Amino acid sequence: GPLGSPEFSMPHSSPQNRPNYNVSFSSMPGGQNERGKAAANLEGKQKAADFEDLLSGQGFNAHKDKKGPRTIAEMRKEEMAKEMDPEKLKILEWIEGKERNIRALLSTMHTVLWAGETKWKPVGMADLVTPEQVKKVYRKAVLVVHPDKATGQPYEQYAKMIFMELNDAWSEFENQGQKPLY
Repeated sequence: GPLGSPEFSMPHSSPQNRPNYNVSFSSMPGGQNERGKAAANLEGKQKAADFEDLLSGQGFNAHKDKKGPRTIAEMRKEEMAKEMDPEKLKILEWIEGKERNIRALLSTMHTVLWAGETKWKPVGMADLVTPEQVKKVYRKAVLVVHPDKATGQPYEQYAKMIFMELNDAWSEFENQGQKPLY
């Protein structure tokens, strides 16, 4: 100091304002702008703290979500609890069986469809030894759950469950399927 030239001259005081995060790179300010014609905004999201106390010991057993993995599946975790109908429960057992073997998921999906679909022709486990057999049927398997046939229909929740799963392992089938699978 007596001759040098320290950077921070002040001893320990420099109230900062409110530095922003960054420029408008890729983030909206708050909700979409063009909401509707009625630009008369006024209401506001209040404290919806009236929907979280339900996780207060879902059971007298012992389980608490805390430090753990972080997959995008932790979100859909609600869709599964959106309707634990005793018919959908069968699906939860089907996916946990092998959500990494698309060849079987589309060849075993018939054991978990809704009562009514009679056009599905079960795939003989022997008729999936090549990708042309899978990719060719993966197209029809998707037709079985095309939204139009699952619009507001009693099994409308089933489509979203099997529609995404079929497309979930398919992403892995490209990496896991393009390899000796037999």
